[PDB]
Amino acid sequence: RKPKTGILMLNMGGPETLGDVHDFLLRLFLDQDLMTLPIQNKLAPFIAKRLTPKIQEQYRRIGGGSPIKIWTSKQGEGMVKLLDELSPNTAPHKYYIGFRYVHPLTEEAIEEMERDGLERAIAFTQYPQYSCSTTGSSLNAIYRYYNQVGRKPTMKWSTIDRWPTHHLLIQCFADHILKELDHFPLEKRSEVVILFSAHSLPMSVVNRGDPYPQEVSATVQKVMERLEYCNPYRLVWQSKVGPMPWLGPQTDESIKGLCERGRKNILLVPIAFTSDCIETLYELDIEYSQVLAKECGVENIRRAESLNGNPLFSKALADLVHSHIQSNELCSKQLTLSCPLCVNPVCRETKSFFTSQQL
Amino acid sequence: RKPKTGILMLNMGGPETLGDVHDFLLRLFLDQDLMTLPIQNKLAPFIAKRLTPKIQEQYRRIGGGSPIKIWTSKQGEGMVKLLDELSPNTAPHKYYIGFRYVHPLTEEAIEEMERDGLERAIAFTQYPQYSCSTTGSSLNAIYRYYNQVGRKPTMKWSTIDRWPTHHLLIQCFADHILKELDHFPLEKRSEVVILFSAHSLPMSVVNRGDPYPQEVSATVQKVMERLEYCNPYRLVWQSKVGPMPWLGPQTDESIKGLCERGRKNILLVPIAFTSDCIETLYELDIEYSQVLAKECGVENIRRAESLNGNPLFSKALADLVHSHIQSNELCSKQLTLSCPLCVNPVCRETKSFFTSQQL
Ligand SMILES: C[C@H](CCC(=O)O)[C@H]1CC[C@H]2[C@@H]3[C@H](O)C[C@@H]4C[C@H](O)CC[C@]4(C)[C@H]3C[C@H](O)[C@]12C
Ligand SMILES: C[C@H](CCC(=O)O)[C@H]1CC[C@H]2[C@@H]3[C@H](O)C[C@@H]4C[C@H](O)CC[C@]4(C)[C@H]3C[C@H](O)[C@]12C
Ligand SMILES: C[C@H](CCC(=O)O)[C@H]1CC[C@H]2[C@@H]3[C@H](O)C[C@@H]4C[C@H](O)CC[C@]4(C)[C@H]3C[C@H](O)[C@]12C
Ligand SMILES: C[C@H](CCC(=O)O)[C@H]1CC[C@H]2[C@@H]3[C@H](O)C[C@@H]4C[C@H](O)CC[C@]4(C)[C@H]3C[C@H](O)[C@]12C
Ligand SMILES: C[C@H](CCC(=O)O)[C@H]1CC[C@H]2[C@@H]3[C@H](O)C[C@@H]4C[C@H](O)CC[C@]4(C)[C@H]3C[C@H](O)[C@]12C
Ligand SMILES: C[C@H](CCC(=O)O)[C@H]1CC[C@H]2[C@@H]3[C@H](O)C[C@@H]4C[C@H](O)CC[C@]4(C)[C@H]3C[C@H](O)[C@]12C
Ligand code: FES
Ligand code: FES
Repeated sequence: RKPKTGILMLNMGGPETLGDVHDFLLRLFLDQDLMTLPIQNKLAPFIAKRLTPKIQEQYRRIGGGSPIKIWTSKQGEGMVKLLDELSPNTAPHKYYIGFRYVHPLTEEAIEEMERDGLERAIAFTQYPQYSCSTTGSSLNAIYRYYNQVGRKPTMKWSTIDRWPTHHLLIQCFADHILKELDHFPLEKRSEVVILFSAHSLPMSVVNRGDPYPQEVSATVQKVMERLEYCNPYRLVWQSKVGPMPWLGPQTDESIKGLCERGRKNILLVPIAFTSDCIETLYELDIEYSQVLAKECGVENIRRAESLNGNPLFSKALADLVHSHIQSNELCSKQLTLSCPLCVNPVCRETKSFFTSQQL
Repeated sequence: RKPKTGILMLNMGGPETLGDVHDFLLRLFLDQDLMTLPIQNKLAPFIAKRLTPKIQEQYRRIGGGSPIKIWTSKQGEGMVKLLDELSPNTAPHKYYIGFRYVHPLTEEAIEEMERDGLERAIAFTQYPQYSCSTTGSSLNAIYRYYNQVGRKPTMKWSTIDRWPTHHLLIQCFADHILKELDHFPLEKRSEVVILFSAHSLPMSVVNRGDPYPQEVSATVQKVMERLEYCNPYRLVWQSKVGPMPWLGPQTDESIKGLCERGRKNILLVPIAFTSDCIETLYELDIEYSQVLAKECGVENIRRAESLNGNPLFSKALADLVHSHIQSNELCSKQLTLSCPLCVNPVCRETKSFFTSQQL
């Protein structure tokens, strides 16, 4: 009955209520792995306070908070139930949520796992495609926790640091895309253009060698092959903020561009998220699909449902862990190679932390 | 006996001798599809002249000329030999080379195809990954040829505008990668880091929605899957020129970056080319693998052999054409969707030229 194998589900997380917004932003602006700011300890809390109002408003517009925890929990539960049957030898299994900027924090999760006296610990990022700013930071967090708690782990660690083309993940996306195409007016099904939308990155991060763009592109190709290229598409990027150069084309500008050129039936696909979040419920659904779409005279714009509670996604999670345990993988081969132009000394240390694990 | 089906092999081409360098550049700077310059008719010849000496020197350093035509010819021959046996209904088959900036020019080829009284004409781009500046411009040249010659085609046209993941193309790359790995000292085989190198694009082109990046990424993923992720990798871009922002990371900077970070065994892979060219024999082999490599302290840097005369590549070409004929494809579904921010009015017209083709 005592938990044996723990599955740490890593994700950035999102504020559950409006009151959680400020601290969310604060923890984020204090993360060196994500950004280096002048007098950061002073500006971090300041920027957080000045952005809180506007960000609280965005969450109010979607109902008052982020559903990430809810969806993550349901996905974890399904995953566990399947693992206890798939791998009796490693059962019982228990999932732990390790959010990067909100409770339960990555550090609180690890602390709970250590107290539960697990034998095996698996860092399972929830970002199918790897980015040093997301999965990397989350993995860095695990290494720093021990390096700071002044004591070696009491569990055997390993990590599933990426999984951009897992067949069940691809199937989930393909299934959701198809059912959504069925929602368009019959007369426009074939005319529908698919815009796969992933989170954009500043060009400064892309240019240092971030793995993200290339992996996201792989997921896209995999999904389209499964769809037998029934509709034309383009991979675009959303969430750019600030005046600096980011990887484009931008999702909003692409939507507007398509309309001005006669392609008024668009299908958006949140290809790099596993559940609804502010990026889908507000940015894509309200900001672009309601406001922008109107001004551009779109005829039909829809978004494929987020993976959320699809039972197939949980199976995907279970299959990944199961196959990870069976192969004795400590981490992907990809993690053993840091960005050619990486300037963060912790990246190499985090890699070694995992590649060096006993077992 | 007389040719029935003609396969137009499209490629930019390269100057065969140092003397061909000037006109090569001249034709290129005069292509509106590739770039728009102020007083272009006056500047094109001027720029061509000022770059000629440096570019001629580059070709001198690799032996005095570009091997693109020789390799294209051999590949076309193998393709035809196979098609005459694979698709008897469409035989005899004949291949025609349509270089965009050197003889035989795309226009000269079409002219010859007409004169041969072919029944079927297939525009077969030799760029597996689609870019509006390469395949797009080449397809644009075909539409413009008829629109300016004031006459409708006398052959039924169609196009294989892309093939980033054809399984035989993938095996060819995977095969050349493996045998190149066998050339590294055994002790360092597993330490080898793979740098897939593709031609970079200016961000202005990337941001308007160019299909290139995403498709190149697909080829990389497929190849790595076939290699079962034996070595870690990163997709980088070469050939940036000028001071404007281009899509990185840059191949030269990545090589240098890897070295100063302790990864001194590098394998370069020209993932977006089908034969050797100045980009491989000079840029990668001399500029990077000899000069840059020396100054950086590399232990071992090699480059997977270009597809060139590999019989499997010819097979790939033949099967692509075969399947294309069997399915009645006029063009890919992707060609029916122009870039969201396309500003070239001819792109839409070229697309219609193919989608509206009789039969
Ligand atoms: C200089 C630094 C960016 C450094 C870099 O990576 O080049 C930027 C990032 C966020 C900026 C701050 C945020 O925009 C918040 C404030 C905005 C005000 O207009 C100036 C002060 C202000 C406090 C800015 C100071 C400075 O320009 C910051 C700190
Ligand atoms: C740009 C960066 C990712 C960089 C990278 O991948 O290298 C992402 C990670 C988390 C993001 C931030 C978080 O989502 C929190 C804020 C969300 C707001 O909608 C925009 C500002 C906001 C402050 C975001 C700015 C930017 O998009 C961040 C900082
Ligand atoms: C827009 C916001 C400041 C808002 C404000 O002044 O109220 C600032 C604060 C910190 C900034 C980020 C950090 O400077 C880190 C990154 C710096 C890059 O040059 C752009 C992306 C980058 C991710 C920035 C995006 C954006 O401009 C941020 C998120
Ligand atoms: C202005 C234009 C780029 C416009 C654009 O992309 O927005 C650039 C493209 C190529 C440039 C030219 C080429 O670099 C060749 C010449 C270089 C000299 O240093 C200036 C004149 C010169 C003749 C340049 C004039 C101008 O800056 C040009 C014509
Ligand atoms: C940048 C452009 C592709 C743009 C795009 O994909 O949109 C490519 C296509 C052909 C290229 C040019 C041709 O290769 C001819 C020249 C080759 C030299 O090594 C650099 C200058 C040179 C003049 C190249 C400049 C640039 O890289 C070009 C113009
Ligand atoms: C470098 C070369 C001029 C060389 C010279 O004057 O000696 C110039 C001439 C035309 C330029 C190109 C054209 O301006 C078209 C493109 C403009 C984009 O802003 C950069 C890429 C882009 C493809 C340019 C690359 C490069 O700067 C070129 C090729
Ligand atoms: S920034 Fe990518 S490994 Fe360090
Ligand atoms: S520039 Fe891409 S279709 Fe016109």
